[PDB]
Amino acid sequence: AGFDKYITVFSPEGSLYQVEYAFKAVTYPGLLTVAIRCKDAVLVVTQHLIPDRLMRPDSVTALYEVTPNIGCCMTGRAPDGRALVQRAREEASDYQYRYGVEIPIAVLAKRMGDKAQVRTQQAGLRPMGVVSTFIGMDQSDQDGSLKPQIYTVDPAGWTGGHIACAAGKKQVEAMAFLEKRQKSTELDALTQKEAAMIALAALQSAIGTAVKAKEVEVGRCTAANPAFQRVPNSEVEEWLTAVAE
Amino acid sequence: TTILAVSYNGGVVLAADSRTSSGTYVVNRASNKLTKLTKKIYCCRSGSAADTQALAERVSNYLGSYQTDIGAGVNVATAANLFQKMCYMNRWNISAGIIVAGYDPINGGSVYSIPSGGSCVKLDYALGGSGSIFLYSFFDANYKPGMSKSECVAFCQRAVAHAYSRDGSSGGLIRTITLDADEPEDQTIPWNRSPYCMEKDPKYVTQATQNQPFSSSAKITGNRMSSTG
Repeated sequence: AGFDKYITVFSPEGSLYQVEYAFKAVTYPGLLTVAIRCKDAVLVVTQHLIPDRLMRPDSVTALYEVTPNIGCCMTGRAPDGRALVQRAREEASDYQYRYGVEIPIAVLAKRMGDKAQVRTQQAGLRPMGVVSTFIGMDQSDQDGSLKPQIYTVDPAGWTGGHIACAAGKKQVEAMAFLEKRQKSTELDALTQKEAAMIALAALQSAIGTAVKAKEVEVGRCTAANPAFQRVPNSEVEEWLTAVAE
Repeated sequence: TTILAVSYNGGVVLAADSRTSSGTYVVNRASNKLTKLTKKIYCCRSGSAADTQALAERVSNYLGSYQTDIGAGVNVATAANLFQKMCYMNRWNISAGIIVAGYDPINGGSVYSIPSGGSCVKLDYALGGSGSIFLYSFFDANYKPGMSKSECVAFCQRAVAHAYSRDGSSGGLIRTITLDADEPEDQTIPWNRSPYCMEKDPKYVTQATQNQPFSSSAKITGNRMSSTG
């Protein structure tokens, strides 16, 4: 009754200290990611900064492919998220082998949240100190069209969709900027270029350094091309120049 | 069942018949025995339909995850090894003959044969199924290595037609797929447009003289096709 915060047991206030501490491991590395969705595509931008000039910049990345049509971004303890990515991939593969169809993004997010909740109820397991952001396209009924989808999974196992979201260091400022921009325009009616400009502007305003192209990596899913792929640096450069006006 | 795969300079051509038969009745006459493993790798299946379908689905699931894990493409040798292992561990419980053919940027076009025993042989061309027994001497006489893509497709279709013209367990549509560095291209030609069949062959038009009319001579003068004559 003295510790009550080293293992997954309730505090007298009805809170889990080991899960709140895993939320601080997300913002500990100092990295930030912003995910947005336009009328026909979904983009995610993650800080990719390499202070060590002897480090191969293209070896380390926070963007992962879960399935050809579902991409992921991990924010927090870098190895931990990697582990979750593996789990996600397995949760895809088994699903593909069980039902014969590719796993929906919402179902994958729900199952990943179920996996996280287990580590918050079993004593010996440590929660993964990362926030997972899955982006993809969802096949709609009664019309057959695809719609962009963002789903975040917390270390507590909380799963939720988003029109736009931010995660990491100074995520509150990015969310405030996105909410302020949302009061005027309608994000679900914008184009890919406008959504990318808004996301990069929010990322810059959260940190206030006017990032370059080598300092960020962007992943993308589109309705025309449902596959998840990373935006080339030239398009990111032109987006940044468009933002700089 | 007639399946085959032939390698040309660019890639491979996979050809198959379309007939699933329960001994002597045609359960399916529009089967698709060219099963996709990856984008550029396919397999021709002969034998038990359920066993081959399960094997192909399991191998395709294994290969799809492997691409995501390594972040690159898969060589044809990897798929051949997967089938060889899975067929060798189950050789006593399944009836399957597999041809694994495809294109990879490293080794170009590759063709592998995995017979019922469970071995794996890398070949320029491979044949399989009940109708393959009719094609070996067809390949020894009429097949020349080094054909073009269109020539290879035409030869594969002609070989499949010749195979199911004589095999009762084979027939129906002819399905071909070409796998190379370009986009894979499929083709399905029907029986009424097949490159060969004995019904249209002019040398089998004249019927054998079996129903002799009652005659006063030993001279053979054709079949009796009328009551009066």
